[PDB]
Amino acid sequence: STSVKPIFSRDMNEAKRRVRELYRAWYREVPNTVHLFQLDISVKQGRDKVREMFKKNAHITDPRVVDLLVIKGKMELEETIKVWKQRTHVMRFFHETEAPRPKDFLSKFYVGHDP
Amino acid sequence: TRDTQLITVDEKLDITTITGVPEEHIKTRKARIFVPARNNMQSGVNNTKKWKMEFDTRERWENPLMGWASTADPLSNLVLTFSTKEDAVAFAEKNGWSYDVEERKVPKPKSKSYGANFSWNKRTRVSTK
Amino acid sequence: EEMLTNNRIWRNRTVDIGIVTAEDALNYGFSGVMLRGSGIQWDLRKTQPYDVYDQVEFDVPIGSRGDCYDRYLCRVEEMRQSIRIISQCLNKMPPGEIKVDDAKVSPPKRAEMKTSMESLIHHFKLYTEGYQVPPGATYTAIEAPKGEFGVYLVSDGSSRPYRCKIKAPGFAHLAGLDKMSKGHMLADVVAIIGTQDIVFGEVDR
Amino acid sequence: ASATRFIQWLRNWASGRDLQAKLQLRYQEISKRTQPPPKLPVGPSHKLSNNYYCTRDGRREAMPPSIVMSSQEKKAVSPAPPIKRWELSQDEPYL
Amino acid sequence: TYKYVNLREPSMDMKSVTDRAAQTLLWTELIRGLGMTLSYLFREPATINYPFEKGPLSPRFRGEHALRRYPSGEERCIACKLCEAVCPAQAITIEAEPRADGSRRTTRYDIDMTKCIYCGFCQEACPVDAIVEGPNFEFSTETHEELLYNKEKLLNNGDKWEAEIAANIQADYLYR
Amino acid sequence: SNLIEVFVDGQSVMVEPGTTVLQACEKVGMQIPRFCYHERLSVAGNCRMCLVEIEKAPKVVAACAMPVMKGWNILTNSEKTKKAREGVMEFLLANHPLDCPICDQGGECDLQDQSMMFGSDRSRFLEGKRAVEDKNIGPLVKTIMTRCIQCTRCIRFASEIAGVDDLGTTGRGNDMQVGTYIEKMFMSELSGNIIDICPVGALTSKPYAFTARPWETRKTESIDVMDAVGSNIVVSTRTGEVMRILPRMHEDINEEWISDKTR
Amino acid sequence: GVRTSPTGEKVTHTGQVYDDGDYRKVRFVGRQKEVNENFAIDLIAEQPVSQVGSRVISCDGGGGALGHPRVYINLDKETKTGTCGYCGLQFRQQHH
Amino acid sequence: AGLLKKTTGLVGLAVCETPHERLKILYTKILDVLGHIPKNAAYRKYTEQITNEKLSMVKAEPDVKKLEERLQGGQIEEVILQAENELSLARKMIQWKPWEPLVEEPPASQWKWPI
Amino acid sequence: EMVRKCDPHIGLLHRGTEKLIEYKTYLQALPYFDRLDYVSMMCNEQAYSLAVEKLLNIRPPPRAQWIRVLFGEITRLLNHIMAVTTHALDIGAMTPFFWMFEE
Amino acid sequence: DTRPTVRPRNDVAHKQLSAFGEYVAEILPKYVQQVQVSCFNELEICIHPDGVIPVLTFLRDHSNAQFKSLADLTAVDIPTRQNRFEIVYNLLSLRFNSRIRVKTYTDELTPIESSVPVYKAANWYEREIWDMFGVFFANHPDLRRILTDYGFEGHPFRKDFPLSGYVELRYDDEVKRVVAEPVELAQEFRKFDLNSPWEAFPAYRQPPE
Ligand SMILES: CCCCCCCCCCCCCCCCCC(=O)OC[C@H](COP(=O)([O-])OCC[N+](C)(C)C)OC(=O)CCCCCCCCCCCCCCCCC
Ligand SMILES: CCCCCCCCCCCCCCCCCC(=O)OC[C@H](COP(=O)(O)OCCN)OC(=O)CCCCCCCCCCCCCCCCC
Ligand code: SF4
Ligand code: SF4
Ligand code: SF4
Ligand code: SF4
Ligand code: FES
Ligand SMILES: [K+]
Ligand SMILES: [Zn+2]
Repeated sequence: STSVKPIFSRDMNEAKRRVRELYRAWYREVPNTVHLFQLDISVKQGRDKVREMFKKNAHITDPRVVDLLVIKGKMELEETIKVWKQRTHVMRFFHETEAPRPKDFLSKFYVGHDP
Repeated sequence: TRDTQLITVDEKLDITTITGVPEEHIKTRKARIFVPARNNMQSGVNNTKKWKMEFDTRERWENPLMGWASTADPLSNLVLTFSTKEDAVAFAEKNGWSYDVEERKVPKPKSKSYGANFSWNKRTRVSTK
Repeated sequence: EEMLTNNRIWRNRTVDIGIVTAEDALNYGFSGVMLRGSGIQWDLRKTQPYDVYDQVEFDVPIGSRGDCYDRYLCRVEEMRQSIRIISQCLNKMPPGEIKVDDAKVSPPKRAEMKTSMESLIHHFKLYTEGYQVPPGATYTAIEAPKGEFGVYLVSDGSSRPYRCKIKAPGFAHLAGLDKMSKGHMLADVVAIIGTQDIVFGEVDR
Repeated sequence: ASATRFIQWLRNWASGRDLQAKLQLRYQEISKRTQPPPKLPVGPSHKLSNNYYCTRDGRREAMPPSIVMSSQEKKAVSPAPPIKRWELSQDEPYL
Repeated sequence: TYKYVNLREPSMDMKSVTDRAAQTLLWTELIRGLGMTLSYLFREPATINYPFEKGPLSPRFRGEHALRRYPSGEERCIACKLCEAVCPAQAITIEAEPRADGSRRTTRYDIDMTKCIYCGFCQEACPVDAIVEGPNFEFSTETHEELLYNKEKLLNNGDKWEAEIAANIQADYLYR
Repeated sequence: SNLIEVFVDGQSVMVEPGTTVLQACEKVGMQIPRFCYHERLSVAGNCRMCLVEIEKAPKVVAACAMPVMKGWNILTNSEKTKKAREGVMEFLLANHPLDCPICDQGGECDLQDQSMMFGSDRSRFLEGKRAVEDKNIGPLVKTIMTRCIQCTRCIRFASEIAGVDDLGTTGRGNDMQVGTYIEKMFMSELSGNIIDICPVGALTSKPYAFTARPWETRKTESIDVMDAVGSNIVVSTRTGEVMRILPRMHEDINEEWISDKTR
Repeated sequence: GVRTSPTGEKVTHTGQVYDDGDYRKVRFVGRQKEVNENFAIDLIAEQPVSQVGSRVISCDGGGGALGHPRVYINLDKETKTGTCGYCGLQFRQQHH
Repeated sequence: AGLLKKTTGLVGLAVCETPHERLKILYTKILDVLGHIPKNAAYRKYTEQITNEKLSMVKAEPDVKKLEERLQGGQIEEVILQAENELSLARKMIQWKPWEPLVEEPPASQWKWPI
Repeated sequence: EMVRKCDPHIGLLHRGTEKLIEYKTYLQALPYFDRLDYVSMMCNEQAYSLAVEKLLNIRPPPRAQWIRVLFGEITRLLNHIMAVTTHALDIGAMTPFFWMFEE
Repeated sequence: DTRPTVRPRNDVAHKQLSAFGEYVAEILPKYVQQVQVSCFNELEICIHPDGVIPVLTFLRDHSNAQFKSLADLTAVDIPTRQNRFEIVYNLLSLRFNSRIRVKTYTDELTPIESSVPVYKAANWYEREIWDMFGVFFANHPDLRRILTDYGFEGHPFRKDFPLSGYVELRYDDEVKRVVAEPVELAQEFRKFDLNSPWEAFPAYRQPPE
């Protein structure tokens, strides 16, 4: 009970090192991604998007969940560096065609029934 | 015995960030853990033996072209079968779903007696057979 | 064969192209002509017969070089053996019904469905609910034209399958395209793809 | 089948076969597209007596797997006898 | 039983070596390949003159769907929904209500011909021979919407092809 | 203390005296087939679909009516038991009409299901079938009595639950007919419940007639607000439309009944 | 029978028609509304009632196995005619 | 002894010039490695049994073709390869120690089907 | 033009057959199997049917088993004609494709 | 075995497989948890996840097993289990003309050792298991999606993943590329409740709860 087999990191301190290593790889890659794919975004927008993705999981405290997130993040990086992804796949992080949905109670009330 | 060099993780299991489900369908849904009611048109009880987990119903509108029922809810047809209540609650907790649990409703044992149909002085006597 | 077998241009494109050793073929999960081309004597129609394959006579072609030319000869010779079996199936065809006479599995004949109460009930249930299959998991394979095709079918006791894993023989063959292409040119990989007999309906499922 | 005798000779010679014997285009040797009606037979279970379903109920004879071992000088064995070696074909051993 | 396909040892007598030398230098086995394609040039082609000629079909052919009537003109379909339950693609949508005369009939019978896999399971499951797959296969359209058949379109198909549909069922119903 | 040991397929179960063979089999998860026995109605014992063998006894006993005796071994899957269910199901389907496509019960019919699980798979009945005239009993309950299997559930319900002695059996033998004899309307606040207890499509809902099949409806478990009792219901929906209201069992509020207004 | 609504649109045998203000009528502009002109409710009503001498009659829809499942119709009631639930043909007992 | 075969028929499986001498080496090496496994391990008892049976046949049949019919393992070159695999397996069973008791029982209902 | 590495990327025809089968009855799932190896249709059906029959503990009648073998070997002709002639088509030999596709 | 419609039993193979099942459990007691043989003569060995490499190596190399072919490798998702995933290995022995099934278990977070060292065929089967179920295989030469689209989020073959997914693709003329948007269905998939409320197979009746 509570004794589990690890993936890569035996504790959060070790896991956070892999998070920082992954962040440095993504940070150095955005200039190349915005160049090869000929994206109409800036290097600042891309690096802001990377930061947005990392802060989205800043509340994790289980090292194994962090290990999978780094594993999944490295697969994403490998797909982008080798240009397995297309321009359509790299722009799906920006949701350019999705109309902004309401956030406040009143706006959600007027348009439909969803919470 | 299990020479694998295990570690310790003293936090509740949570896989919401690695299951790929959009945030809209984690924090806004309401799972319902229940044993399905027997279909009252039939006497069979083989569909009342496992716990199910279904989600809250959402809007269905008519397709303008054909009148078909349309949906925007990706979890509208999702039904999960579980062997026990505790297993169902465990699965909901680790996926970050808020759930309502309804305790199984079992028929109470009943005292049947064919002889009571012909009682001497009680109202259980039947007027027709 | 007049166009291909003894043609020297065809032999140049296929002889010693995509050689696979008998030991590597087994470990990489190959089946069918991919094993028989390397000299392995295996065919499920003879080792694990199904239906009435043990009541027919045919020869299993075997390669010697393990290359694309021996696998082409094996496939052309298997076409000849299929004609040999078809001759025996045309003469040994017996009389009788063509589906199991158990109306909880096979639907009744339409004439009986419109005259019998039990036949209409079973026709109704077999086309709305289907037949329940007892719980259990099986792996069943046949010698399909492209190799060993099987399904790992899991049943939970209901009328709908719980799990249906499909073993496409081309999935393992295509996985070996990287080993068999070592030391070859671009035009040879075009030949190796065709020798593996790949269809991506089964590889991708 | 409408080829003149000369063209039949030319095409037979150029291929080395007697093509006319085995033409790949079909002719009046095919079946008639209208056929007499059939009268198909019935199965072994079409009986009026001695035909109870519990005596031929295949699905109900299946059983759960039999547990051989569970964690809840004997001789060595193999999964089955070793496979007998195939025999070279006598119809045509070498192609 | 097995056979070898490429296990043969060539002869080494001087006449066999010279025969192979002549094949290498004079392209004899390539000239032989030319002779096989020359033969085909003088055979009758297998092409048919479509649309003036049609490829042969059989009474079991599974083509466009149609809803049939009884000889009196009453619809055969009685809204049982067996076709809807067995349709692998869920291409059939049905609604029903008691008709003005109290008959069990449909108010909606739609087949999405772009979901359908033309498998014939619906006509197998119909207990009244109402929904059938007809012999028509030349019904391509210039727009997607034209392939979403409703009940009116299916009854029109049945009334159009009934003469042929009835004769095909007459030719194959004893096999069913 | 007072419990008596009985065996089901050899497995021991402790039951109270007066427990029936059918109830003893329930305690081990075995449901005996039935068409006339309802746990909330009086025992009738006239469909014979619950006949089961008792080890070391030559005659099969009615499970719904026979009390268990100490030491009995109930063979719920023996050859003798299985041949009894096939014989009875054969008799039930002999005169039953081939109405399944046009019958509202199809897909949720006990006669259909128990015929698949316990009856044979083909017919050897070569005669003509019986046909009975329908009997109007109001605007809520549709009556097609050719499908009746003379189970008397409606008769017992109307008399014991509803308190209305208007349904009975007129006739004798194969001509016995369930109905009101006179032209009468079975009008009551509990009348709609005879649709649920009728195992066959002889009694069906008139508002619901032909609109849906059971397998395509979604079952939403909700509450009723027509009165203050709070009956637990099931709301059947089909492609975003409410199709019917069914009872949902709650032993402490409504059991498996609802009022006609709630339905 | 086929009848036209006041705006001119034809009414189908199911009683479906678009109201005068429904925007969905735009789909029929430059095209036509497909309607089957052989209303089955009218055609079945044109068939004569069959007189029989027995209290019970059977209908398979005609054509044998090409019809519908054989059902048996009770003709004891004199006020109304027994109707086949599958094909709508009516039967009446001769002189009750 | 018999004439030497020209081919084994299997691609990549070279003919063996001295099938008997090579087999006696491999089986003897296997029985030496099995001496390091505890005497009661079923792998040792079974593997020594079958190895001795094959070793006796190799010593009691000088003809290769007749030896193949006794070993029932295909070509004699296939039998050598299987000896090499068995030897490699035994060297690895020592490290794994499968004869030790079960590492850990499964949860209560891990192998319960249906659920 | 020397090939240093082959990295097949598949899934451009991944349709979720195995997940869709879980929502079908055993009969409804059969037409999925004609569409896996769509050159060996009746062989894919047989493998599925042998598996369900094995779990059903039933046996197809003798005449059905001969039809299945007969059409199992006609199907092998269909597949091998497709395999050999397209293999030859990709290598530059196009004439055999047309001769055998009339068969 | 004279009944036309019933499948005949082969009790010779049933004994042989049962005998060999004990044989494996005796040689690998450290890992073998349960052995069973089905009524259609398929042997299953249920092992601890730690025994993937020892068990498969023994079954491939032992002179009395020689399971040289990995027929297939797949996962089954059972949400009600503490370890919801069930890794299934189907092996074939050409020498003995036999088949065996090896089964283990894992959950969302526990790795399972990669069997590429034992069977080169497992390279893509483990990629498919990871891609379609999210089960991580340790020491895999290269683990990544094989079937799903690039950037696809989630694991389709999990029982809690919806049939139609969460996103769908179209072409948008404003951005001149294919975009991904939340899924909306013109016709919702129609859920059918097909289960019969009457028990079908008494032989498999589970003990009452
Ligand atoms: C007695 C005195 C002593 C001296 C007497 C000498 C007399 C004989 C003189 C020698 C004859 C040489 C003939 C030419 C040989 C050249 C070809 C060759 O090299 O063969 C080997 C080559 C290669 O053969 P290879 O692939 O088997 O390899 C040969 C070498 N080894 C085996 C060691 C690898 O053959 C070819 O050239 C293939 C031809 C390509 C395909 C072309 C399509 C075929 C077209 C056929 C129709 C041709 C019509 C031509 C007529 C046109 C009219 C305008
Ligand atoms: C007879 C036909 C005359 C007309 C042919 C004109 C074309 C000439 C070009 C083709 C070459 C044929 C001429 C060579 C001699 C052939 C006759 C011959 O060799 O004698 C027959 C005799 C029987 O052969 P056998 O005993 O079965 O086995 C061979 C064992 N040495 O074989 C022998 O045993 C004798 C020794 C055989 C070895 C001699 C070397 C032959 C190879 C040298 C190259 C020949 C070609 C050179 C010219 C190339 C240009 C075409
Ligand atoms: S042919 Fe098949 S897919 Fe098409 S509507 Fe009929 S049952 Fe559905
Ligand atoms: S077409 Fe046939 S199967 Fe479909 S609903 Fe109508 S009667 Fe039933
Ligand atoms: S009551 Fe049941 S068996 Fe009888 S016709 Fe209706 S659905 Fe069929
Ligand atoms: S009408 Fe229904 S409930 Fe009443 S006796 Fe007949 S079958 Fe039973
Ligand atoms: S349920 Fe016992 S006789 Fe009817
Ligand atoms: K009812
Ligand atoms: Zn009728």
